Amino acid sequence: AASGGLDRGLIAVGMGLAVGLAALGTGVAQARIGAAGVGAIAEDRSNFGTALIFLLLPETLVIFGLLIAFILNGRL
Amino acid sequence: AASGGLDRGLIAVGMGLAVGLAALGTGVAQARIGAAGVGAIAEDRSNFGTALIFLLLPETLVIFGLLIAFILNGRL
Amino acid sequence: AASGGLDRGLIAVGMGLAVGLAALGTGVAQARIGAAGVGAIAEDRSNFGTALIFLLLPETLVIFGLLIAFILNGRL
Amino acid sequence: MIAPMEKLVLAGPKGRAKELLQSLQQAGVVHLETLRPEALSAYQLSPEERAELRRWEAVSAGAEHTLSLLGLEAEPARPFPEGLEAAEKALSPIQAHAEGLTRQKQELEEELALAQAYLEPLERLAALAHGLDKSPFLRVIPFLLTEKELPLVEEALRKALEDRYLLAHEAYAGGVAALVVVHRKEVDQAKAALSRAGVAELRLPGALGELPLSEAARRLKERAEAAPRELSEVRQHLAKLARESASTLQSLWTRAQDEVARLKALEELASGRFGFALLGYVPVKAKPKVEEALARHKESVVYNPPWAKPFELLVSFLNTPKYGTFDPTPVVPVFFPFWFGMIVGDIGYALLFYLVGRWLSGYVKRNEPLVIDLFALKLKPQVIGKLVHILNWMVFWTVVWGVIYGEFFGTFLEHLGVFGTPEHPGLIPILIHRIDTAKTANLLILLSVAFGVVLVFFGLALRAYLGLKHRHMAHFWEGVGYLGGLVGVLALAASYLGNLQAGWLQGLMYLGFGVFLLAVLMSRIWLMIPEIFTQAGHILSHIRIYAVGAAGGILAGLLTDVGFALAERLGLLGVLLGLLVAGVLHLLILLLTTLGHMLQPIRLLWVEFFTKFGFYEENGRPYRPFKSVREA
Amino acid sequence: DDFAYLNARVRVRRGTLLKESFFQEALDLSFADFLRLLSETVYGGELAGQGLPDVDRAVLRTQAKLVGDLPRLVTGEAREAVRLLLLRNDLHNLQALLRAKATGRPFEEVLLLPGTLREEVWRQAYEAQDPAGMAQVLAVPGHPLARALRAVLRETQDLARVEALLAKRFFEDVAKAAKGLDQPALRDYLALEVDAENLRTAFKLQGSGLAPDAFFLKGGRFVDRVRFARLMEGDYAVLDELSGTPFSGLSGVRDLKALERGLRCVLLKEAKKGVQDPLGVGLVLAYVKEREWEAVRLRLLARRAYFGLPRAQVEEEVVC
Repeated sequence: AASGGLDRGLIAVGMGLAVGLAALGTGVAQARIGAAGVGAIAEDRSNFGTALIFLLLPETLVIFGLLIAFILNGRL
Repeated sequence: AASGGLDRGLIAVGMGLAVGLAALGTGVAQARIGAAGVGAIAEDRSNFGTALIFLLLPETLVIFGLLIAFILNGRL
Repeated sequence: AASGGLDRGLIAVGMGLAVGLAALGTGVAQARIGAAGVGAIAEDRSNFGTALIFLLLPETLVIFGLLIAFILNGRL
Repeated sequence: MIAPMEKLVLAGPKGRAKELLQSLQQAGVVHLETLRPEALSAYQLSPEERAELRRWEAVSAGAEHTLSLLGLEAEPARPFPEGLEAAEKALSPIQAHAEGLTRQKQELEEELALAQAYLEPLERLAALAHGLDKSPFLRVIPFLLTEKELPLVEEALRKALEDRYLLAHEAYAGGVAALVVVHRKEVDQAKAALSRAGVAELRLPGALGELPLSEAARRLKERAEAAPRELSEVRQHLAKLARESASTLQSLWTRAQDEVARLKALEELASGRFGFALLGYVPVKAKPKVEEALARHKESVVYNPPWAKPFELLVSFLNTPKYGTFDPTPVVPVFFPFWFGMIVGDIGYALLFYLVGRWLSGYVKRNEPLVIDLFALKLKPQVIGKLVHILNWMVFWTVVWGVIYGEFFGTFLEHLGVFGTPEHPGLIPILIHRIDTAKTANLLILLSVAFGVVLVFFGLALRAYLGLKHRHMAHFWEGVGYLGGLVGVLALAASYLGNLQAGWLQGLMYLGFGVFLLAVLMSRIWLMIPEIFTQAGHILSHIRIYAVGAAGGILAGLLTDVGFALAERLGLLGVLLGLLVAGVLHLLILLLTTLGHMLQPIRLLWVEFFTKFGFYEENGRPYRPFKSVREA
Repeated sequence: DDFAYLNARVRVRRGTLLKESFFQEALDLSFADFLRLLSETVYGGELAGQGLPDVDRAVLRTQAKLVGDLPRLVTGEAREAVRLLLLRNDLHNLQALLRAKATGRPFEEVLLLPGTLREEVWRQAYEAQDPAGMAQVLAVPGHPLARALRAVLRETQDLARVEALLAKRFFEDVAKAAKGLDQPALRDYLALEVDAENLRTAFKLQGSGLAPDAFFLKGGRFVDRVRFARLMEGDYAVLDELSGTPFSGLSGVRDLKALERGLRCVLLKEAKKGVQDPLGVGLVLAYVKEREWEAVRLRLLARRAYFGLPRAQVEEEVVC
């Protein structure tokens, strides 16, 4: 809380930058694939487990943000 | 927590940035992915429980914002 | 923590650009190539490797960021 | 059925054509080629022979097909004889049983399905109807409508009929089974009125429906009831047939099959002698002697471990000749150190990879589809699973070796071997990393960097042997000449490579070294010399792949460190169990991703493989891709 | 742009159907009744009075006004793609002009389907005497078929062979051309057509079994020169080996008529995939196909009705 020196001041920002930025990347990645994905479900409920698994890898960005937001606070 | 020192102004700005940036990304994500789906739905009524689950994924980004903002302010 | 060294700050800024840019780039790269694929998954569980194989090459970028960050560490 | 002998089929490369040819010919084996252009034009099989083959196909197929409907199988083995007649005869009774029962079972299911479904509407209509399709004086039109329909159907009916009809309904659920009753003569208008509304006279389609609503209703109780029981029998017989006869089905099947291929083999050689492979018909007397040896190049149908197992498979690709330089075979021992060494982890990385290895080499039934791992049971391709049982052991050894690369790596953290840092700590060994900090870190940076360079050197040595010994002069000229540049490269490099340790054991050495480079590129002329630029690009890539294989590697160990050890705040103690909230979680995620790292060894390798450093592929080019070669 | 508009224009356009039940009635409709049924439907808007030539003519115009309008719009990527479809049938028409031109048969009796090039191009081409000149005319506005015709014409000036070698060569041009988009669905359907054309051609030519490739049009994706060849050798077992391939209703079929039916169903199933395909060409494509499929049944059933011909006579062929 309160005043902070230059490290704390720099990190305080970046806790926010981190949370906003990851979300943005995740969304864009999701938009192209997500648009593509749906017809297959209609056809195949059977493959749906495969589909459920299919979307996942870019989404990783958000989780990194919570650990780092946690880490920053305390050098803050 | 209200007015204070050098650290706080920096978290207050970036607290907002966290929310704004994620919101844009989620919206963009919904627009492409969302657009393909309705015809599929038109055919597959069948999918409807699935439909509640399918749309759901970009939207996590928003939730991520409320914890970081709350904990930041509305908790400091 | 606290008031960061004048030096620490110069490198600390640039530390972010590497992680954010590469991470974003990988997700998007994976997304377009990812988008093309889906009929094949359905068709051939065995052939699945090709779309998948596609994704691996972009994967190098983020890792590059970690290497430059590594040399800096203990100065940051 | 040909003249006596068992037909033998081989195909292979040009070298094996010869070795093979000699091996069949001397004993008293017959109708051998390539040994003349087509004296098998004077071994053209008869139409009769083609016919026998044809029969064998009916039988062969019949067994497969019948096995399918029956719901069991058989799989291809090594050929054997029975006589065609015996097999056909064998195939026939069973095919007839299984087939009849399979249909019956299907029918039974349908009987049950429809009858139960229909049971309720026919009953509702019947209860209302008190018999009226019995009568001709009154005619009744049953129809089902939902109550969505009811005011509209009623208006259409009303409009045609007035009050000269009875509209009654008793519900079926979500609608009402309805009757429009009309007098004789009113029938035509009555059907049309429902049709306009969009409803229509409803009963079951076909013969059953015509029966009184009451009668149909009775039948529905009976069919629904009867059918599962009856189904049990038909299914039982079928199951029973599959169970008993499966071996048999297979034996006929195998027998037949061996003929179908065998006969075909004869026909083609008959016809037009093929080429680099080798045919023949080999007697009963001749037959083993030729087969035992094989020299490792062909494909037939008759009638410590860490170093050897995948390495054994590269031996087969050594033996083929079709060009003038050494065959592509080095890859498996190039792979191995790094394969083991990718895992160079710490507490949660390398040292936890074990759990998996004993599961896979062993059998794990823990899994929803994996049971005994020897049996390849999977929601993904089963077939694919069986072959790499061999691999489960070699992977288990990899898992064991990666664990070892945890303590040598861990030298430059803790342990003893080149450093002195505590042989073992007390709390969490690898609390944080020596390597995260720069000096230790730096040594690792420089460490990958060299390794990409090393794979390049091996390639250009091979390149010069290739163009030399294949007499691809353009390529020869290229492999030696390109090496001319290098001394100058080392010159420039040194002032940054040790920074202070070097830079001045060489200098403007480049100016004469660059000339040495280009001399013979220019001797061939080569109207496309600039193109050497791309040969230089690979070097940077080789480096990058190793670097990443390392860095992503290092990252893996460090997630156990921010996942179990130290991170949060400036780095504190209780983070150990604050992180344990996370701690169980990081482990599995980590596992998934490191699999991504090992495709990088191969990515590196792929750089080398199609870069004409002792290779036949060059974006195709007669020979099977390398893709297929290395996998087990 | 403009497939915002196109799919949407199509979305409205898809409504003027003459339902499956139309055709079911028609089995049981006399010609007069068939005609009456038609006059009340969109084909009825091009039907004046009663009579088969009028039904058929009504069909041309009905397809024309809802689809034939479209080739003048050529501007979107998609429009060009659509242009390719139309060009192929038209390619037939062009052949009809070429052949007409050769036998002293006049220009005047060759109806063309809605053309990318106008009446006058055709007229000029006809009027442009040398086979080079006719071909040169078609090229004046631009026509990949013009150039192809020329490409074939460069070696000789033998009309029938030019047409034959051209058809293969053109479908070969098409293979690249369809690849030159992307908007897969047309491409996919077309790919199935390659396979289908190979099957029928091999069929037409079966028992000939010569040098198969002169008749094997390339672009087989489940079919190959040898399978084609085998069928052309008379080996029907090819269709039994072309099972589990995308073309399952052909299995065990031994007549071209039923063959064409199965193929139509397979391809139709592919055409049917488009119903809300965006820039993806499916929604317009499927729509064209609907109009087509409708037309097929109408004309068939019109005759059936006309001559009072059996329900069973049309029964295989007015369903897929």
